[PDB]
Amino acid sequence: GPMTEYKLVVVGAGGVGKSALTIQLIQNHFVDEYDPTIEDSYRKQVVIDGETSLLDILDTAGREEYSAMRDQYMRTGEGFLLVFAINNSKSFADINLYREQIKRVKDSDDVPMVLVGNKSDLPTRTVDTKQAHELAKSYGIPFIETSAKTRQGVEDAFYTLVREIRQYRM
Amino acid sequence: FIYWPWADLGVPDCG
Amino acid sequence: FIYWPWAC
Ligand SMILES: Nc1nc2c(ncn2[C@@H]2O[C@H](COP(=O)(O)OP(=O)(O)OP(=O)(O)O)[C@@H](O)[C@H]2O)c(=O)[nH]1
Ligand SMILES: [Mg+2]
Repeated sequence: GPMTEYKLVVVGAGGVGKSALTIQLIQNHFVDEYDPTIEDSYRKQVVIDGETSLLDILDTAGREEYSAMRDQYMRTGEGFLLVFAINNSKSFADINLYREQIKRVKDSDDVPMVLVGNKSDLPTRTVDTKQAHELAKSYGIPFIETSAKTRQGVEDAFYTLVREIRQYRM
Repeated sequence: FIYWPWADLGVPDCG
Repeated sequence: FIYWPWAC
C-alpha cells in the first residue's frame, strides 16, 4: 500500500553501542555518555530503495539482569541486529547465545539477522574482521562494520536488515 | 562496510 | 500501519 512496516530489534552485550547506533540512525547525533538501557522503542519513517517504510526499532538491554524480557521481543521482532564491539571479545562470543535464543523462540533457522561489528573508529581491536566475517558466513548472514561515532555503516546495517526482511516476506 | 556471506573473507563491498 | 507494534 502507501507504507510498509518493519519491526527491528537491536541486541547484544552491555555497552557495545546498540543505543548509540540507534540514536545515530534516528537523531543524527553520537551519544558519548553510557546510559545503560532497560528497553526503549522508536518509530522512524524512511525511504529504502524507493519503498516508504516505517521502522519500529526496539533498543534492548545488554545487562544480564534484563534477560527475562528477551522471549517477548524475540517473538515480536521481525529482524535482529546482533551487535558486538570490535574491542570486546566477550561481546563477540555472546553473539551465539543471542542467535540461538532467537532461533529457539521463533522456531526458525532463517530469521532475518545481520551481524554488526561496532566501534570501527577505534585505532586498535581484539576481534579480527576475518573472524567476524567467518562467523556471519556460518550463519548465512551479512556482517557490517559500523561506527556510531562517525556514522560509518550505520544506515548500511539497518537498511541491509530491512532488505533481508523484505526478501524473507517474498 | 558490508561483508556478504558469498564474499571473499574480510573483503567488503562498497558499491 | 500498526498502532502498537510491540504489544491493518
Ligand atoms: N568510540 C566509539 N564508542 C562508541 C561507539 N558506539 C558506542 N560507543 C560508546 O560506548 C558506550 C556504550 O554505548 P551504548 O550505545 O550506550 O551501549 P549499549 O550497547 O546500548 O548498552 P546497554 O544499553 O547497557 O546494553 C558509550 O560511551 C558510547 O559513546 C562507536 O562506534 N565508537
Ligand atoms: Mg543501550
